[PDB]
Amino acid sequence: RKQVSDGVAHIHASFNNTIVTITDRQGNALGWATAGGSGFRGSRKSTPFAAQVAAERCADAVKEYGIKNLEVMVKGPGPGRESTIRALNAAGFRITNITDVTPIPHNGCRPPKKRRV
Amino acid sequence: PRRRVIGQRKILPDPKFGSELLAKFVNILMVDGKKSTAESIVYSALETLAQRSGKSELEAFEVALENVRPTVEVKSRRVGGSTYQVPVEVRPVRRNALAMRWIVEAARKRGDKSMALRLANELSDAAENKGTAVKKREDVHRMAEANKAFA
Amino acid sequence: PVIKVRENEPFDVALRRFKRSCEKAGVLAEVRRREFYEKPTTERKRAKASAVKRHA
RNA sequence: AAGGCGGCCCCCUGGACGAAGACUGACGCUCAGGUGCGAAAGCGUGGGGAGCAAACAGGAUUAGAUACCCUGGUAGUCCACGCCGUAAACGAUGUCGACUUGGAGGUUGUGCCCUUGAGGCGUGGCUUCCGGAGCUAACGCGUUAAGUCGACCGCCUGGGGAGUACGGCCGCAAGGUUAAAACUCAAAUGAAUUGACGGGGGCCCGCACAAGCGGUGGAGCAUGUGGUUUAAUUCGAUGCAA
RNA sequence: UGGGGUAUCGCCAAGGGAAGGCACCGGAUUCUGAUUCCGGCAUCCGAGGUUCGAAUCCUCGUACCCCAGCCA
RNA sequence: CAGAAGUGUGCAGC
Ligand SMILES: *C(=O)[C@@H](N)CCC(N)=O
Ligand SMILES: [K+]
Ligand SMILES: [K+]
Ligand SMILES: [K+]
Ligand SMILES: [K+]
Ligand SMILES: [K+]
Ligand SMILES: [K+]
Ligand SMILES: [K+]
Ligand SMILES: [K+]
Ligand SMILES: [K+]
Ligand SMILES: [K+]
Ligand SMILES: [Mg+2]
Ligand SMILES: [Mg+2]
Ligand SMILES: [Mg+2]
Ligand SMILES: [Mg+2]
Ligand SMILES: [Mg+2]
Ligand SMILES: [Mg+2]
Ligand SMILES: [Mg+2]
Ligand SMILES: [Mg+2]
Ligand SMILES: [Mg+2]
Ligand SMILES: [Mg+2]
Ligand SMILES: [Mg+2]
Ligand SMILES: [Mg+2]
Ligand SMILES: [Mg+2]
Ligand SMILES: [Mg+2]
Ligand SMILES: [Mg+2]
Ligand SMILES: [Mg+2]
Repeated sequence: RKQVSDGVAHIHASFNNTIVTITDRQGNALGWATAGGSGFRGSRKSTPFAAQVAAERCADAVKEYGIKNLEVMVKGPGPGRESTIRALNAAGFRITNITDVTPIPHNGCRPPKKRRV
Repeated sequence: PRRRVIGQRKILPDPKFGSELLAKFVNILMVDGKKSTAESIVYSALETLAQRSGKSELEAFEVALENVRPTVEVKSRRVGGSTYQVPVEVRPVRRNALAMRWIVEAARKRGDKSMALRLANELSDAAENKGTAVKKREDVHRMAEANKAFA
Repeated sequence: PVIKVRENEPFDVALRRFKRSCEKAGVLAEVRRREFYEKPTTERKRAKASAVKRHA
């Protein structure tokens, strides 16, 4: 189906999971994969290896569109914030730009109370 | 030990084929210090494996051992509140030790009419990439790759 | 933090630059700081103790 | 002044400090009773309600778990105008004045020197850290005194009972404030010292663990013990260390 | 009376050439554990028709819920 | 990630 020359990889990396979404330059999602959906649950769900596997499955998902160049936008603090980028490179996409888009409040709303574990 | 590191004790090569590896195999099959009994069993098994295979004794033994030596093992690694199985690249001397131990313990529990014949059968199966020693190697590799996420 | 990969720039050099850039910007530290609330008394206590330990 | 005060801009407004004089001429200090201000929570009436979150519900954890953790969630948190008047409201240190070796810094004025600078030397305000004499039970304080003195005020008189009862005042209420006695004990307490301990930190040993080999717990029997039995089943050993 | 579901591993749940989980069992891991990982026997409500073969298509037998019928 | 409790009372070393 419709060819796309280049797109953005959005990496959303929390402490609990990693989601990799490919989208066209305009933000229409073309495909996605997640660490939790790749068969890793619990402690393994948030490891850089599981994020690597998620990125690989996402790259395998967009093979229809034939994308060759992409931009990487990384969000959040979790592990696998970087290993996904290595995996995307190994998949053969030309990583053109890298950017961090993590939301920063200028104070803003009150966060939750601290855990007394 | 926590203070020391130990230099290896001197082994003597097997008197008939000149192999220290076969000497280790004998030393593992040996029970109660009955060295000569183990030697007789090993020689009978090796000659019957040789005539089955159309190979020299040490050649058949080596090609069997190749099929069962593991490449990785799983080791318990502690963390400040948890323990994880982690795969570790086992070194060659421990590879040989493991393969010989697995062959011997697999043969020991076979039903065949004599230990020499049990051993010959188990070495044939190992060379044929089959049976209990091989499934032992296999499931070790399965566990390692199942834990690969923590490596 | 933004990185433009130059022509003939090795990808792993681009990763090195990205890592150093985002570290220098303090983004990860700022994210870790904001995940839980901290009473103003606790903020002042930690500041005071940090200053108190900054002595030779 | 204390409680406190943090994007930017405007309007109204208080205090502090420095230079140089001029002016009044003891007009000062402290303060019972009194009066004002006074975090958060809370209360009244009317608004607003993103996020967070008492109460509450469900899931876990556990012997239980009316908690800690997770998913939700109401008052409240915000605004206007009233009330409340308490906090580890702490420098656990009342206000004011004088005197007494130093060092390193911060912040904000100001004088002089070729101003040559990212410079030198002086003179005020406030503030952080060391430390001398001296003081202190000790810890420590140390020109911002807990040093040497003066004025005035507040407060204490063994630990519980008790900052409680009763009465008075105040408050819509919660409660605040003032404030006992009977009874009971021979102590309660502060600082520091030597040990021991810590699900505190660092370092280091031992078949301690790990890596291996062979056993015990199952069977029969030998032998010791417990219990029971008997006229007696002699006595002793009883975690490791019977 | 008609239509549509449901009856498949001990329990919960997929399939014109019987899978997954939860149990149970063996092994690996842990100071005990709890928690994790590898391996394991595994079983279409029912009679017939079709066909090399239907959990599976085609008629019937059975059992229980939904909706709509029903003037001895 | 879980891990609770330890009956009363004494005597030398001047
Ligand atoms: C039975 O129903 C008879 N009595 C009447 C007939 C009818 N009404 O259908
Ligand atoms: K002003
Ligand atoms: K007064
Ligand atoms: K919440
Ligand atoms: K318990
Ligand atoms: K609410
Ligand atoms: K008394
Ligand atoms: K009220
Ligand atoms: K002392
Ligand atoms: K035994
Ligand atoms: K025994
Ligand atoms: Mg309030
Ligand atoms: Mg209100
Ligand atoms: Mg209201
Ligand atoms: Mg909660
Ligand atoms: Mg008070
Ligand atoms: Mg006080
Ligand atoms: Mg001092
Ligand atoms: Mg004084
Ligand atoms: Mg008294
Ligand atoms: Mg009272
Ligand atoms: Mg009263
Ligand atoms: Mg051991
Ligand atoms: Mg026994
Ligand atoms: Mg017994
Ligand atoms: Mg008790
Ligand atoms: Mg006691």
